[PDB]
Amino acid sequence: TYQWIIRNW
Amino acid sequence: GSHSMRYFSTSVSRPGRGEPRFIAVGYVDDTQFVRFDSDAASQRMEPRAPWIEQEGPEYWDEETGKVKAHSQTDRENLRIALRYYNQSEAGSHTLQMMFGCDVGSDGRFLRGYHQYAYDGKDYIALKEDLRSWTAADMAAQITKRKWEAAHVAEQQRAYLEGTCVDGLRRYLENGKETLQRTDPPKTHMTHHPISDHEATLRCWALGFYPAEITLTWQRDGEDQTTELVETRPAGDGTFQKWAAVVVPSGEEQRYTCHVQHEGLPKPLTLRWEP
Amino acid sequence: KPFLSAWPSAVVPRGGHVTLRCHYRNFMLYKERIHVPIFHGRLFQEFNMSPVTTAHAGNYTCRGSHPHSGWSAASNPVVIMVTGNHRKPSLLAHPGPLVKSGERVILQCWSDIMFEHFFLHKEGISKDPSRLVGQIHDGVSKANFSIGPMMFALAGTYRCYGSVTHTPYQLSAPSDPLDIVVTGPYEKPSLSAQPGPKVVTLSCSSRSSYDMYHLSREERRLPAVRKVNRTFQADFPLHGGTYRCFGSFRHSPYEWSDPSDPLLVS
Amino acid sequence: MIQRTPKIQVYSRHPAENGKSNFLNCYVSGFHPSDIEVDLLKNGERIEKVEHSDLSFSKDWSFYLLYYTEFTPTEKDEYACRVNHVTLSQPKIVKWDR
Ligand SMILES: *[C@@H]1O[C@H](CO)[C@@H](O)[C@H](O)[C@H]1NC(C)=O
Ligand SMILES: *[C@@H]1O[C@H](CO)[C@@H](O)[C@H](O)[C@H]1NC(C)=O
Repeated sequence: TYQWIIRNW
Repeated sequence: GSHSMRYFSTSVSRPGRGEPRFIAVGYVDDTQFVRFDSDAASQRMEPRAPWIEQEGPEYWDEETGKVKAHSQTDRENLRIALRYYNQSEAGSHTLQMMFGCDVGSDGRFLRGYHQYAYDGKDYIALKEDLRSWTAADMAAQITKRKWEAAHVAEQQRAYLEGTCVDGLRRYLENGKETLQRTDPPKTHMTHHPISDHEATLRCWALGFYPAEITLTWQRDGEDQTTELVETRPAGDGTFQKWAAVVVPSGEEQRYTCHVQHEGLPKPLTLRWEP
Repeated sequence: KPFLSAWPSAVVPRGGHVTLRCHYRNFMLYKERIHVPIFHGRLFQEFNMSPVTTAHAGNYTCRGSHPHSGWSAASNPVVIMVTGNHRKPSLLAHPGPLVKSGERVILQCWSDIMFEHFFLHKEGISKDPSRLVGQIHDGVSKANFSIGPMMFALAGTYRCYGSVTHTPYQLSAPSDPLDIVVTGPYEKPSLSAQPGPKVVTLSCSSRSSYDMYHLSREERRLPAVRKVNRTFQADFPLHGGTYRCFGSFRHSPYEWSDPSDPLLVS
Repeated sequence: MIQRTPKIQVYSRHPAENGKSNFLNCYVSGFHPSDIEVDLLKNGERIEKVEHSDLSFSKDWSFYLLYYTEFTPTEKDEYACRVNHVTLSQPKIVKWDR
């Protein structure tokens, strides 16, 4: 189950 | 026993050769089960193992939505990276990410990971406590400050403890005959002489799953640490490995190859004979 | 399929410069004269259009030499838009240029000049400009570009352009730029005044390590100082009004924290 | 920039027997960055229909790929793997050894 990756460096 | 789920993603800029390219793969243990590739026509998450193929359409819609979101995020992080490292827009760069979790034999959470690399080097990583970050250089110190100011470790912790472990357990049941299987190595030895006074004994292991294994050579008990090759995929879901040693002619009987693997009831002690 | 790209940008002022590069494995250029090589069949090898004129405006594909065949299939489409051919439109942000993360904003482009098409371009993005048909009302032509849901990728400096009916790729001079800023989700800082709000200096402090603070009245910019007690502060010297301030980090000038709580100077 | 040359291993899925259907594998690993050129050669000629796995990497962040194609070996047929990489000035050829 993929993770929500929303945070920019 | 213990198990793990990992998602690996690679972002590559290629100015003048293509739009930035994003590839993600999901693994359970040594067994790949999904991929998404930006340059491909589907533009969605695809099954790469038979046992995930019966997830319903809403699963694939949900997973495609998330990995496409990741694709956009990591392509902006390439741009940000140019600013942090004060690099020019003509170069090609690589941004890699890994996240996932381990469970023990009882299905309980053991470990979670959420890390990034830039140009083949550590960038930032979620610490074991799932509450703080390890920044590998001054650029990541910026990201670290941002992520602390956003309190984002909380979202990682909720995913790793909840969503990730829940999925791993579901897959272990879905692919039980394949994920919780245990294929023992088929073993043999080759012999080739190098010179008039030396010869090569190679101990072979083929057809085994999982990929973890120990090949060791002992000459009269003491391990003569030898040539080891990296464990390689056969392409069918099993792996292969060999270990070779150079031996004085007339001494092949003193040398024994030792094989340790979870598929073996008892470790194997192989001795060459013509 | 060859990959065609323009460098540094496909949106280029008249008199500027743009290079068409065609990456394959010598190449020829085409314009949407689909089978007619441009420049009477020139083999570009190393296309540096310079200075760019309005004749360079167009929708381009390339093919590269392929001896074991003798050319490749056509490349991807790159639309070169030449700017600076009409008076500039106006760009307006509704409700405003400060956009809460995840929310939406309308960027409205309008003009007394009667433009058939409007283009919206974020500065420094290689993406194709967004295009909308100009709608006519009360002596002006206008277009509402919807931007969002807001996130870092959508923040930055925007300009909009107009074009006329028979020269759709010949754009007007750019509107004055508009900075669109995404606020959140970083933790909001605290606003205070020295000696106080009735009168002055406004202090912005926070436990988070902002490198810059931005004071906005119902903007202004200053570098934070490490100060002490582990607090990053900045002091903005000033008829009063409603003030907020936002934290910001190095190399990210268009992404700010949640706003501080409002403070009223009277 | 860190840069890693690929390790190369050429081998068969199953023990090679002349006349028997099989798979020829080339496993490249430990390289960075990820762009790499891999060709399976038969008597110096590139074999068509070569497949490869999805790009992945290890804890060191170094990349690995498996290239494979169906093939029936014969005593007269010499197979090889040709690898090109930024870290290689000339393409590297590794022969299959039965
Ligand atoms: C440019 O040309 C291509 C095909 O030649 C077409 O599909 C495309 O819509 C044209 N315009 C733009 C703005 O890309
Ligand atoms: C564009 O959006 C504004 C909101 O700021 C609205 O008032 C206006 O009527 C819209 N334009 C049209 C043609 O509806």
